[PDB]
Amino acid sequence: LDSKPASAITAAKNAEVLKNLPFADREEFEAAKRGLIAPFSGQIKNAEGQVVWDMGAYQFLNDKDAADTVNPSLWRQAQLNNIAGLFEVMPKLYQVRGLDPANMTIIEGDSGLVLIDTLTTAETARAALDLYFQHRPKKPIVAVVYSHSHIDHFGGARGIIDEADVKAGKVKVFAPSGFMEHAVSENILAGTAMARRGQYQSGVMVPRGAQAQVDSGLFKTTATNATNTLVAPNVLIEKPYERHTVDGVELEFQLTLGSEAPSDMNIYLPQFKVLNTADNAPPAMHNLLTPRGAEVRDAKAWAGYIDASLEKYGDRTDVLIQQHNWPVWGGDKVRTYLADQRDMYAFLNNRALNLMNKGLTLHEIAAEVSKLPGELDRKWYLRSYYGALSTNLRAVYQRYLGFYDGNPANLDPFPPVEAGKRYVEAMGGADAVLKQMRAAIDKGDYRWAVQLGNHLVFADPANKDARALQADAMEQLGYQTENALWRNMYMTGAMELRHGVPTYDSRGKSEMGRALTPDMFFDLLAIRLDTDKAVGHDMTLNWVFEDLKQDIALTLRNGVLTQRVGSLNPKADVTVKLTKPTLDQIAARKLDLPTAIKQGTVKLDGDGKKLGEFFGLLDSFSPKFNIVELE
Amino acid sequence: ESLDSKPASAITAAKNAEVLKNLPFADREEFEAAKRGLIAPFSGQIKNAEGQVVWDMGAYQFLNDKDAADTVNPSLWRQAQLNNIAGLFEVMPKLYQVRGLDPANMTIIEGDSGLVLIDTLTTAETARAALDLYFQHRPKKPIVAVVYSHSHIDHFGGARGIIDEADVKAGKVKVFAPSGFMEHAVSENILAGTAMARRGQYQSGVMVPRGAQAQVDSGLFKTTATNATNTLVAPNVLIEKPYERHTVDGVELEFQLTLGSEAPSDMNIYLPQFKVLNTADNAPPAMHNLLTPRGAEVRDAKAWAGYIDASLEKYGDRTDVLIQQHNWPVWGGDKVRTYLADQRDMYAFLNNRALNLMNKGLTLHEIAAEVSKLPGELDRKWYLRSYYGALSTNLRAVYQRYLGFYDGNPANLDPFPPVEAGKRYVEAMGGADAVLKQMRAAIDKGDYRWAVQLGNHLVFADPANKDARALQADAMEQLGYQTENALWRNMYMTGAMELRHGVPTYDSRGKSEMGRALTPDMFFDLLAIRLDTDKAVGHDMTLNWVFEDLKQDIALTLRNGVLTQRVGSLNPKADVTVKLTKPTLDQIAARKLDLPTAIKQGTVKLDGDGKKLGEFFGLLDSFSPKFNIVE
Ligand SMILES: [Zn+2]
Ligand SMILES: [Zn+2]
Ligand SMILES: [Zn+2]
Ligand SMILES: [Zn+2]
Repeated sequence: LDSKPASAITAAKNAEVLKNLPFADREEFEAAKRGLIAPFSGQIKNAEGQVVWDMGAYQFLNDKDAADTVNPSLWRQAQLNNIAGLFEVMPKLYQVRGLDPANMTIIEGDSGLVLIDTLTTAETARAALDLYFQHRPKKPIVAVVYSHSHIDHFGGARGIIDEADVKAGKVKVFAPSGFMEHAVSENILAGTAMARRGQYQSGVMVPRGAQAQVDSGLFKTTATNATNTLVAPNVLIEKPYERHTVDGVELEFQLTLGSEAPSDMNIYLPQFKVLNTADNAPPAMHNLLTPRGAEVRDAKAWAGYIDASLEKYGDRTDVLIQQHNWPVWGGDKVRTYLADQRDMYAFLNNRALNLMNKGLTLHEIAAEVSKLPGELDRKWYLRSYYGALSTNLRAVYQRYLGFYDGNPANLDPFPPVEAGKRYVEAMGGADAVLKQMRAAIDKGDYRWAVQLGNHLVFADPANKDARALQADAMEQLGYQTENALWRNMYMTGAMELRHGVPTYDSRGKSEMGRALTPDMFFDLLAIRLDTDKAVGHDMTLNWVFEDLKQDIALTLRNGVLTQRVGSLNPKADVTVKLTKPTLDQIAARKLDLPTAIKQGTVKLDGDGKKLGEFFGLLDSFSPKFNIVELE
Repeated sequence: ESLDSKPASAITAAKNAEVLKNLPFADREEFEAAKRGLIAPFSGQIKNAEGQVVWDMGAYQFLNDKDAADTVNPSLWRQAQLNNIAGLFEVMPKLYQVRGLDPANMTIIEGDSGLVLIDTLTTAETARAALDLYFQHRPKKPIVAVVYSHSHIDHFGGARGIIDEADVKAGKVKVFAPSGFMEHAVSENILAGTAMARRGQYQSGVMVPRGAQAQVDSGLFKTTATNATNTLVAPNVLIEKPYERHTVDGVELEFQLTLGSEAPSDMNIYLPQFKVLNTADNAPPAMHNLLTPRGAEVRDAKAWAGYIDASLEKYGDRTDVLIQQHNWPVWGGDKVRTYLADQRDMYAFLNNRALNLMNKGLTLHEIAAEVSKLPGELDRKWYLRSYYGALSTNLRAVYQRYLGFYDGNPANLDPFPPVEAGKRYVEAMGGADAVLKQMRAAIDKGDYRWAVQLGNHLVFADPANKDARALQADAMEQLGYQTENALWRNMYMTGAMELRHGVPTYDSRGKSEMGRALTPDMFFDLLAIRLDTDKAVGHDMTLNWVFEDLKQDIALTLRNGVLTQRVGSLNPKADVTVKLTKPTLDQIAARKLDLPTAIKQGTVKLDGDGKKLGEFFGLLDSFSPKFNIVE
């Protein structure tokens, strides 16, 4: 069950990467170290004193070369991602990088500060701003820009600003069209599955070191034991291009909806001749299908938004900045970078669509492609460190055709545990599959080894020999892969196969749900509702929010909850009069239902018994289910 | 080893007879609702200009006033029988419907002077035949207005067979359509086309004969129209508001936009004068697809349920008979209200139950195995059965839509392609003969599902094994005899045929002039897909295109074997400039007119390096929609 070292094959495969890849090009090291005002190599702690962010854990990477247990290209990116701290881009324009998965852009301006993004957590947002104030003059925050609907960009808002100031208009908070709908839907409805699957993407439960967690492509790792916030925006960007001025700072926003995020945009600074591309063009291939789980992205639209940014800003930009990683300097280097980025995404879309039309299936296309075309294979900033070329090609297939390959044999597949049992039987039995698994590792075919091991582990997760072997093979795949996310996944996989899921959650301190409208909260309840127990409990529940002047009519039929915003059922079984702050207290589980009834904060008309009944049919989700085993 | 269509096995016949009990059959409400209003039946053929059969109802005679064969699921046979009720039908005086003369229905509203039509069927020949049958029983009048319910070919396809675009452009004929119709009618139906068209052959069962041992029904219709012409006549008046009231020829029409549900450009049509509601394809008497088997982008079940519910609230109390553009009407306010609420609940369940199980850690296939039935009273409704859409497929689809093809388990991070996996598995299972003995055991046992999984591995490892092919075809055929789903029956059957024989020679979209309506940008996106990256590498160039008749300039760029474009732009340093018109571009696209022939003619004038155009066109691949699916 111990962490096995590099096999003969693995070590040879990694040494091969040393040649046939740049390494002699240090342009990225130059671009990352440039502008460094104050480094960061320490820890960021929570209120309870627990570690949130630790850079000191990645010391093994500093000014050294790759171990046999880590792909050299991954090591290169790992080393770059270690360049943390406060950085000047231009006078009045700074950036805090490496104090969180994302970056915070700090624009000076007339009276206060204009911020682009608020990091992932309140503790990191606060620490980034603390490091900035230690070297720059202390001023308030007049404006905030949410580049897009991702938690690493809005998550730390409440740690540095107040909702009260936003609602009053004292602080101007900009966001692209459809932000609220997306910030809450992609991150909470599908939330608990996303948050647990995201643990494989992060490698958070995996220790740091050359035999374990080393990097996450666009950052080191995810923030631990911290608080995630959601402060509703003030001003929404609805036009394809919108110019705005705040505190003597000119901002041109370019809507990039549906590319890296559903609600997304770029921010050009005409006064500074700098372009900020959010996460639309980072120095690694991005995902078209994120491993934590999400809606597929449109590579065609992504390439078109990069190109539209090249045409509109390319001739007007001296330095390109991002919300992940280092800036690219000089108009010519920015123009090459943009065109390469554009080309990479159009290739993913166009080549896949080409091969689909030739009759190739998702996996067939992943095997056929293997490399980016022409000069795209020699660029460090186009490598498969975050997104994967195989995954992305499969994703374009999913997006245009779907999971189903067209072959009727794959029309109704068997679930993991069921397929695993019949395959193990077909393969000769548990011992036979184990001998075959051992042969595959000896050969160095760890890819085939993991396919056998998955069938056995699901057929019987008790087979401790099958588990240890599949973990050993996965570990070797982790030692081999250039992809940081693939490394974090295989590693999280190998650990849990050997041991299991412990006792932890970072989204536990996260009060994301407080920002939610009744309709958003009821959509959560329609998802939380347990169809099996809810069957035969049909009812209608009117809800009236006096503070909101909003009426909502719920209906529970056939164990399915549906709602009508702005309506009231005339023959409703129960009527629930309350306020949003009281609903929030019951949602946060601070205030109890009968406690609220007695208090007077929840007044009921009709069959009052039906509310408690309804709440008794609501499941609770734990984000610690089995992934490599059997829930 | 035999290649003939095997009859029902002992197990299959027993499994089908079991469906007789545990499913209604004693409820004939649908037979009453289909036979009601029958003015004139239709049981004959509709022919093309060349005299070839387009639509044949006489082929489904084996279904009429008889009970199910052992070789067809009794529920599927029930729907098959209903879909045989073809002809002209009165709904109310001045309100008729032509059903069964095409995959879709045509609603004929009388009115003051002429006729107001809702939809124009799939083909010009069917549109003409429907209108012919109507005029044989009703007074001969012009067509004053046409309504396109949504952007699907079975709804606009036959417009040019009964109306003239000259009359539309003049405003003599009012043609209504929901917001974004043109963009969608042309984009979703002409893009990733060749893969879609070939995969659609499995969905259709067009190459499969008719009969109790082969093709019987297509859920929402009998089959697709053959050897016919598909048309596109641009709409006059666009519905842009969520609800729009319009009056034409003394006919009141209230339109409700249902954008993004069953179709991207979609709507319902209420008839305030008649107290009738027309739901297009938004709520048919079968489960619809969230992911169509021919391949497409996933649909939003949440939005779909919301539009059904909005139609229930707005029209439910004002509607006596609900009509549709596929299948029979539902009569009586109470039966319509129950139908709508069941439909709404079915879609919300798909979305909500899947999201529930995803958050509990269940994977796409695990959720398909756990669900099995719709909740409460939804399992006892004939109109909610899996005849078109499938409950398993749709649950898997909701997983794909919110999370994607990848289950989170790293063992499935990089799966082996079909032929590669098949070889390794067959080897692991003992070899070709061993897998064949195991396959034979699975059929004898009646586990045809497991049999097809083994057979797929063998057929892909060696498609020469004629015994493996015949066996997998035999097991698929039994799955087809067993399935309630009409599309699954068409697929397994197409599968069994090609495994035994192979792919023939045919095309119905050959008489269809749909691709003529393509804008230059749409045509260039096709070229970016047709471009062969491998040969195009090292042929970097820029090509300006100018369309005098369109007053539109488009700037192409070929870099690293990737083609990108900018609509409304012109590259100042372009290698070549191509001045032409859309009708001339169309001629070169249709391959009727040649490139140097056009240059000499004067129809294509060139500036700069004229050599680069011919060079560019030489790098373009050609796709054939007759690739192997099961091989
Ligand atoms: Zn992002
Ligand atoms: Zn980010
Ligand atoms: Zn349709
Ligand atoms: Zn239709």
